[PDB]
Amino acid sequence: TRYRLISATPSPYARKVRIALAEKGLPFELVTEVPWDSATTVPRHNPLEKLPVLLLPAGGSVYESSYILQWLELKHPDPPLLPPDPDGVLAARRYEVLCDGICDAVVLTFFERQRDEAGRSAPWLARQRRKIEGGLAEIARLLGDRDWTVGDRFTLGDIAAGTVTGYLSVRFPELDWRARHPNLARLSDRLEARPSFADSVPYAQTITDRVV
Amino acid sequence: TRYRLISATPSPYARKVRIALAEKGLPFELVTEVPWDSATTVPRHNPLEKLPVLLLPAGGSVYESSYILQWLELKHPDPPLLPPDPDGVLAARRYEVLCDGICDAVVLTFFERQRDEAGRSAPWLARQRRKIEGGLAEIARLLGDRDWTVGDRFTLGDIAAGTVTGYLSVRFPELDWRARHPNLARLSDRLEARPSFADSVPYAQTITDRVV
Ligand SMILES: N[C@@H](CCC(=O)N[C@@H](CS(=O)(=O)O)C(=O)NCC(=O)O)C(=O)O
Ligand SMILES: N[C@@H](CCC(=O)N[C@@H](CS(=O)(=O)O)C(=O)NCC(=O)O)C(=O)O
Repeated sequence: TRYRLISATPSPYARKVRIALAEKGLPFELVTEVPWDSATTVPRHNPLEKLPVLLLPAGGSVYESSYILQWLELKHPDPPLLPPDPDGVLAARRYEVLCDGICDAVVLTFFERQRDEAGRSAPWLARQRRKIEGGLAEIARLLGDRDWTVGDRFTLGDIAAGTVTGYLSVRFPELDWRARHPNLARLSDRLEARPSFADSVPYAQTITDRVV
Repeated sequence: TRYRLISATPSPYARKVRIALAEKGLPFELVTEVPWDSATTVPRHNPLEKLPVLLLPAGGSVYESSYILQWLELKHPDPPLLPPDPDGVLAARRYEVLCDGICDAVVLTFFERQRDEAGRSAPWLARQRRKIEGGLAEIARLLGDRDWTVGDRFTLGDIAAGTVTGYLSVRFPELDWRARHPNLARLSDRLEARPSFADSVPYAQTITDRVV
């Protein structure tokens, strides 16, 4: 069994999936696209026209990163990325909710800042910034002084925490997350040494087409 | 056991939760707010500053509608809103992914249309519209000629399909979904007669504060 994954170089949503595939020992081909350019092939698979898209070997696709991760956990349960118990499942998923919500607000911010300056909405930017900073502070609070986000070993919660912090350094660089949250700095440094992370570090892509 | 739910009258995300609580026979108090006004209390509970927020009786909260639904399924498994088998779980969740993605694009459209006309982005509007119409067409395709979205009985898939269609009639009224997708029209008519739906129909709220 092998997969193909439509991905973009900065994409945190795709990074979660890339990390999960590697952690589960599932081979895959990375199919890099700019999903904001008219050349993207995402609409052929995802009615929502977003990546990541997991392309299945016998045909069809799975989209929406959190859903792809649930799909992978059911199809390939070993090694697990979630704890076996419901409380642990829910704890890991809460980190993922926060990661995703922060990332959504970062993307909305990025595209607001692509508008002509005169047309940028200060209240919309401020609204999204409260989500970014407040969501991040909550991830840091939940981690506290512990070695792992959930329990005693690597889980989805660590995928989420490491992904969002790595993404902020690319697409919300003004926020000194390492200084405000040294616990996240230390966790990030541990996680970024894992091969799954080291093979998926974000960088900024080039967007050519007009989006806004 | 009883809950309080911070909700807004049009909110499809909150509607899914309101339907689920009622279908599971879980009493709750509806706490209606406009989450776009400065009076909202959502930030006291959700770092992402969104509703729905499920307020727990002994303290704390759960946010993000899909996560709230997963939480409810674990805490209150009977009666179930998901099939017992993994294929059925994944099928129901795919409808929820589509519902949520359509709703996200509707909200972005609504707020773009609140901008001064000269500042509205035609390409951004067009991008979101492809998600709305294409996502809806996929829900209709998946339902096909069957009585229920998933298997032989009411599930989360029906919550998703009925919620998104009811919401489009309020916040994307130009789209004649009943005419293009008579299967969804018929399903909607069945679902809207259920007490859980009939007690949660969306209507437009008043937004006073500037959002964009
Ligand atoms: N909720 C989705 C979000 C995915 C998403 O927004 N992807 C972006 C790319 S990236 O920001 O991750 O770089 C996309 O394809 N956007 C295209 C669009 O929204 O039209 C998920 O979790 O997969
Ligand atoms: N993904 C969230 C979306 C929730 C959401 O966007 N809620 C809106 C209200 S509504 O559109 O449902 O009416 C909100 O609180 N928005 C406030 C904000 O984004 O600042 C979920 O599924 O709960």
